[PDB]
Amino acid sequence: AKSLRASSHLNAKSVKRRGVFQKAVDAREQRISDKLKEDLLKQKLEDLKKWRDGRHHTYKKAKLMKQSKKKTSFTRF
Amino acid sequence: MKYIQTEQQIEVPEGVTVSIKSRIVKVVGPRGTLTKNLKHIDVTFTKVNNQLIKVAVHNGGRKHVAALRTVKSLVDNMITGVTKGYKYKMRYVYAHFPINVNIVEKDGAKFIEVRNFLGDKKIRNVPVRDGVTIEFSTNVKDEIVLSGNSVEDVSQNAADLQQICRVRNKDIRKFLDGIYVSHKGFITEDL
Amino acid sequence: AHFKEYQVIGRRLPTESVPEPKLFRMRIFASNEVIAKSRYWYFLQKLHKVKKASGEIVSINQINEAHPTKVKNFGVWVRYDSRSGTHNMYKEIRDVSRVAAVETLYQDMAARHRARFRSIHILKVAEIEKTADVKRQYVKQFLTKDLKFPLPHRVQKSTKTFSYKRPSTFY
Amino acid sequence: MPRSKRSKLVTLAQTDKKGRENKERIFDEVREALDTYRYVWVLHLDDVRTPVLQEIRTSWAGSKLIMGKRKVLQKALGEKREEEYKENLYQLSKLCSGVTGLLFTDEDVNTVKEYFKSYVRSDYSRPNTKAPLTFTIPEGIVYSRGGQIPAEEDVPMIHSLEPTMRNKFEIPTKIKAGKITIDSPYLVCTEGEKLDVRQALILKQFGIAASEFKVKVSAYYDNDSSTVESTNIN
Amino acid sequence: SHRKYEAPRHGHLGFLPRKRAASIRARVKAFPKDDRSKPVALTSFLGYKAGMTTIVRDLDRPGSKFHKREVVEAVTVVDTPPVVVVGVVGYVETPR
Amino acid sequence: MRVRKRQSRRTSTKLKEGIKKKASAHRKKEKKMAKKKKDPGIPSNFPYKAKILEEIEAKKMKDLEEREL
Amino acid sequence: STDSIVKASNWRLVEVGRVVLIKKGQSAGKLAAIVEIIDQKKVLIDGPKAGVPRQAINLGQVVLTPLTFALPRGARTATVSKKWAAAAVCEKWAASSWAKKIAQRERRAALTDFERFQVMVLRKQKRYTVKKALAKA
Amino acid sequence: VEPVVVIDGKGHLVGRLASVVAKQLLNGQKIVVVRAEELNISGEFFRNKLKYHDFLRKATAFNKTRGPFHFRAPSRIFYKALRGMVSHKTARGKAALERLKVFEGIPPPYDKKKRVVVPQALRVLRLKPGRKYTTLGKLSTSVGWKYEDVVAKLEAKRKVSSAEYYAKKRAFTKKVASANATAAESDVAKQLAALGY
RNA sequence: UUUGCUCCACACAAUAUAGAUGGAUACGAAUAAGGCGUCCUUGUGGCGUCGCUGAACCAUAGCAGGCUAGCAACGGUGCACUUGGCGGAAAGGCCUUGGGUGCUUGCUGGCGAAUUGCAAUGUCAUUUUGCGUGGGGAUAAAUCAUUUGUAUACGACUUAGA
RNA sequence: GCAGUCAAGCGUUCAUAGCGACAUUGCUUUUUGAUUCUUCGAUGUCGGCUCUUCCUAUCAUACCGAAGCAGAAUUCGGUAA
RNA sequence: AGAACUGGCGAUGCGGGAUGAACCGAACGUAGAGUUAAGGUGCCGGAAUACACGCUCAUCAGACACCACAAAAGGUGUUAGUUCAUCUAGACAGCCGGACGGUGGCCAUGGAAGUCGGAAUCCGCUAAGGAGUGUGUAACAACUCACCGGCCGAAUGAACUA
RNA sequence: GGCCAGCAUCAGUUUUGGUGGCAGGAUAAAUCCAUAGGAAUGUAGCUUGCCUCGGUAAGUAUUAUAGCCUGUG
Repeated sequence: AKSLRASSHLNAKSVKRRGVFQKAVDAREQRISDKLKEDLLKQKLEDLKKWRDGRHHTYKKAKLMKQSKKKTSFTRF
Repeated sequence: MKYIQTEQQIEVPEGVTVSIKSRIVKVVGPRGTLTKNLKHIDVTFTKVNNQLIKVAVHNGGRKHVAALRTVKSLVDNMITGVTKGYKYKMRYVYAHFPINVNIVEKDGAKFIEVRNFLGDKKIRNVPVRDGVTIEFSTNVKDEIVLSGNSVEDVSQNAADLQQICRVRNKDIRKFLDGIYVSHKGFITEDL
Repeated sequence: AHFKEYQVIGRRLPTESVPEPKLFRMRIFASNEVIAKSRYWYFLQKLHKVKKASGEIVSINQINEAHPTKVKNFGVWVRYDSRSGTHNMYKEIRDVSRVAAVETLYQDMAARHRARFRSIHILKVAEIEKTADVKRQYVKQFLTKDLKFPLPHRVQKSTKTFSYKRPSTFY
Repeated sequence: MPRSKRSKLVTLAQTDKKGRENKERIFDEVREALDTYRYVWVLHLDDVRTPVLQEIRTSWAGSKLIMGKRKVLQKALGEKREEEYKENLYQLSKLCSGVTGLLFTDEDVNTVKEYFKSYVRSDYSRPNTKAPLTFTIPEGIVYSRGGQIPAEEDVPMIHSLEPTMRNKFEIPTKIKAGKITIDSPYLVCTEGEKLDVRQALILKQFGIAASEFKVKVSAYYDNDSSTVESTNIN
Repeated sequence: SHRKYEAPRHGHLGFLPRKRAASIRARVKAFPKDDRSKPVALTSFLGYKAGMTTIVRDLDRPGSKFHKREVVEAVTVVDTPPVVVVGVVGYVETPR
Repeated sequence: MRVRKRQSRRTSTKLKEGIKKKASAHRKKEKKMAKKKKDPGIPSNFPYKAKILEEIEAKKMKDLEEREL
Repeated sequence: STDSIVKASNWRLVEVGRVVLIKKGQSAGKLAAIVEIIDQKKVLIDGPKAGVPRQAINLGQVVLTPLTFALPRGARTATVSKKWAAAAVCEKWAASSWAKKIAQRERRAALTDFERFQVMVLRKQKRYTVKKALAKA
Repeated sequence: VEPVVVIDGKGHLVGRLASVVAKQLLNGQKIVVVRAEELNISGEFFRNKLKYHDFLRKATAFNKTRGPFHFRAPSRIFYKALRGMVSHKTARGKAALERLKVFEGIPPPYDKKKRVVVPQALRVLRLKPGRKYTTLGKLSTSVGWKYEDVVAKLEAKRKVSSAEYYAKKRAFTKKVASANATAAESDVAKQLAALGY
């Protein structure tokens, strides 16, 4: 009966989202974030056991001069 | 025939100050302030007086003069809302399942929450429009009062309750349940 | 075209049984003499059985406005044959000259009742001497005391394809 | 007239518009009565029930009471001296002040003035007047008289009247087993209240005729004496 | 002449063209909607599909017919050693 | 939503010339069928009605004054 | 302290005594007083001090100017010219910056080559003066 | 007269602007149209959305990848309106179209360049008051174009920067106006006044 | 790689025009409304003024712009530097600090110009590549063949090998 | 369908010379759901297997409106491919 | 469909109608210049986004032929008209009031009082008020209109045509 | 003497401007002037009510401290 795109069932889903489901998502995420912090701490703890530049400037200037010299510019003529 | 000039008169009371620049109308008075954007109507205002304002259309058709009286009446409803204030009273009635209508703060906002409508386990949430006050009369059982400076907001939110409790797939000659506007009035009563 | 008003005066060709026949005059609005004289002959055909070959034109004379710079309320009387019968009409035309009023009415018939210059019969045009005698509100709306109206939303005709300012619809 | 216009709703009833000739007839009857009778009082009967008017009209036979448009009566008597009908009569058309009746008569002025001083009948407390009482509709099943005869003496108000009680009268009514019912007593008006329309429509609905009616008579024109005496019995 | 007996299409027209994927590592064409209130997390990961095996699961699905009953499930084992960060890329939001 | 097909306004040559044939046929049949006034009209909103009425009523004498010697 | 404020657009009005500017035709650039209103699009104008014959003209042919003078409805050319004189309409017009821009364009269009050279050198002199005035305070 | 004419798209009618620009391009003139998302069409919004969906029905039935291509961005809607006004299947038509650049928003370098308007295509001077009209950005968003919020954000930023620029320029023209008025009565100023300057 | 490659200072060959020849000269918004200036009580405020087109504004004089002498100001402007800040939509531009050297038609002088023979675009940009001209910086990969089988009709794909 | 009828209108000059929408009446197998359980020359070869798409004049599913629609079900209608 | 005539095509290009046996234009050697026809002048496309008077907004306008069909009508779209009617003895729209008396007329029946029905359908009193226009009641009650009247103040209604 | 051109004075065809002199007509109608009447979209004045402070409402009055219409010349 009621389709996937059904407004009624989607609205029941949306009411349900904000309850137990988003709670469980956010709590799960907090736990995984703490595990990541543990992981980085362990790794740093084993660690203690021991323009942009001239390249990009010439690159861009050449590219723009080639586009102006072959008449192939999106932005200028 | 194009009327050379057709006019309507918006009479401002003693306590009200209205500001109209580029067809954006601000109306300020004792009960607060209202603003409406009238930039879709090609209409011309004029302060003939501190107590009267003339709204006029030059060289207008039959459809264009139909919008003068609308504009005048909209500004008039603003003025009455900012002085008298609009007060819609709704009465909810039921046969077997008592409707439970409460006001709840869901997520920093304000909601009318209708429950048990014909025994529905569904909870019906009607957002409260800004500037509309939802009050529950105690002197009369099962009645909601909506009040605000804007007739548009109050009437729309009242109609939103009216429609959120529409009876579906039942004979509405026998199933009389719902939330009905009983009385449309003014907050004051009498001035 | 741009109209002129003529009088066209004619009569039947004289006979042994009748010298000096009656002279008949019509005031005729037309672009030029030739159209006006043909117009005369058509109407004289319809009014009574006078053939163009049986009569002549005794005169044709352009009629000008006595005061071609005084705005008058004109009451114009028209019959026509569009599009499915025949009709009477009466149009008020606030205007300066009879020929301009007639040209305005011909444009109005072409615009609304979709009728050509050959389908329109001007029966009588009269300067309403008294403003109380005007009957149409679209003309009676310009007769009011101390009349003023703006011309809102002025559109400025531009001789240039491009403009360097956003245009203004002021005064 | 150009389109999108309100459609005139007509029905198939018998009686027809009267027209100009009825006003002409009233005009001429007033004229002939002026020529015939002597005393012409102007009577103010602004809101008068027809049985009252017919009883007043039949509490004498040898006289005549004429009503109609106020403007046509002021016309018949005449607006001013330049258009009046009898010497010093325009002082009467200046005294036609609403629903006006003309009482042509030959009865002595004392008789008429005492009769119109002392005639009274009860009416409904018509709106826009001081309220002559205060009735509170009791709580419970509302009956036809709203308690003015006891509950066992009155019959319940028709259930079909409840939409009017709830919408046109603004009385908070319920239907409990087919009987109109208010949960709490409802007062309609207080003594001394300047009645609104809905108060006076509620009072008429319960048949509350606590108020009274009497004819407000202003000046009368004495025909032969050709003068008007400003009697005023409000 | 209309189709005599109506039958649904063989196949899916939204999985076309059925060509060889341009790379062995499938692209991620959409990442979960960023919520700045939460702490920083990675939205995906990389592993290698090792194979499949069989699981008995003590199913706690209330309202089901297998509620409080062991159910045998097939599962896929993805070998996932830790991945190591080596770079950042910043994306600007442009009208193209 | 799903806008349907819009009929073409591009007339065909065949249709157009067929319409010409139909219209000619209709003219000829109308002539064949055709082979088998109550208003002097002085308008009721013209302002000078009474003046022109009186003028032309004065001109009804000539149709009977002169004809006999 | 608290009054209603409504921004009224101050439209030029087509009124008896409004003076117009005929932008095209045989009367180009000449003033003319509106004498009577014919209809929404056409009026009767009169410009006797500038050489404009009394005529009925479309409102799209003329430009309303801010200047208005008292003038009875339907005034013949004699009283139009008299009231034009008495109200100093030409003076009020020529004082307006609109007439100054028009006169400036007519003066520039008549410059010969020598005067254009003189304009160049004078503008360079005023440039030296102004740029000295700048960078100074 | 300019080498490149950067036309502000806002408030212009699609067909009339397209015709003006097409005749400009065919005449050898280089045109850039910016702010293609505030460009206007006559008729209510639903009517033009319906006309676009009518266009959007068209597709080669046997292989939809070679049918009409329904480009959604307002620059491309304007470009389609313009390409129908040029014999684009020729070398002359192709050459003329390549004198045209159309953008949403105002990207560099044209944000620092003067923008013009075409009055004979401006909705204000053309379309009678009270008649409904369609803004092209709304239409494009409604039928698929998915960068309206981006362009709105960047246009708000560009307006902030340009407002700063205009404040500075108005301060400087206040200074220059004071200077020219202080020299407005000298002998050379009166001489220039005699010559209409 | 007779040092191939790249980035910096000159001399010319080849030059190239979907069409240079004073300057694409930057608010936003409204259009039945606004711009600008000023004031306060900083507003949908007051006052003034403006449009009615860019027919504007800036530039603009010199052998296609030479060589020189002064006056007056300390302004404008060019170039190569340098100071700081801003610009990520396609930023590749905008603004700013300081000195250095020119120019200055803001004003007044001195000399040259011819013969291109009465016109012939009468060539005045950069557009780049390059044989070279003398100073810097840089020191890889890909394919085939072999191999793999997460792929495969063949190409292709995915691996491995100093 | 035929034959009538009425007449909104039309013609008009005469509304009876004539046309003429809608509405309606006679004809069709017996008024008490029995029969009428009841067949009567297609000068025609198109039709199924697989498979795709389109139409909407919608059978279903979605949402609506009107009904003695209590509920359940149904009927009629709308948007909808 | 038959007759009689006259034109067009056959044998014939060219301009126009986007296209083309039947349409509009057009005296076919090779060219030059001018002017035109029919058709046009936003762009495609040579040529006015000319001037001017109106009308039209179409949730798939029209650009088109028309004593052509679907076509006779339907529409609280808009415009111009025609005829008739009402109107300072107060018009249209609103509220407010009266809306009566014989009488609950006769018959019917469980009831039927203007309003389930069948037939009468009159009189009085009137400014006006049906032996009742509809909602209503078991019947009544009440409300309502049609009809008058009070307040307001000046134009309005109806049928038709384009 | 070959190729390509510029200018001038002409001839033929033609296109587009500037300007002059006449003729006609209601011997243009008009505008303008003079005059005789007249009215309202009534000017001054006058009367009166209302007052927000000299303005305001309706009467009166035919040029007056504005004008207009018509006829004739």
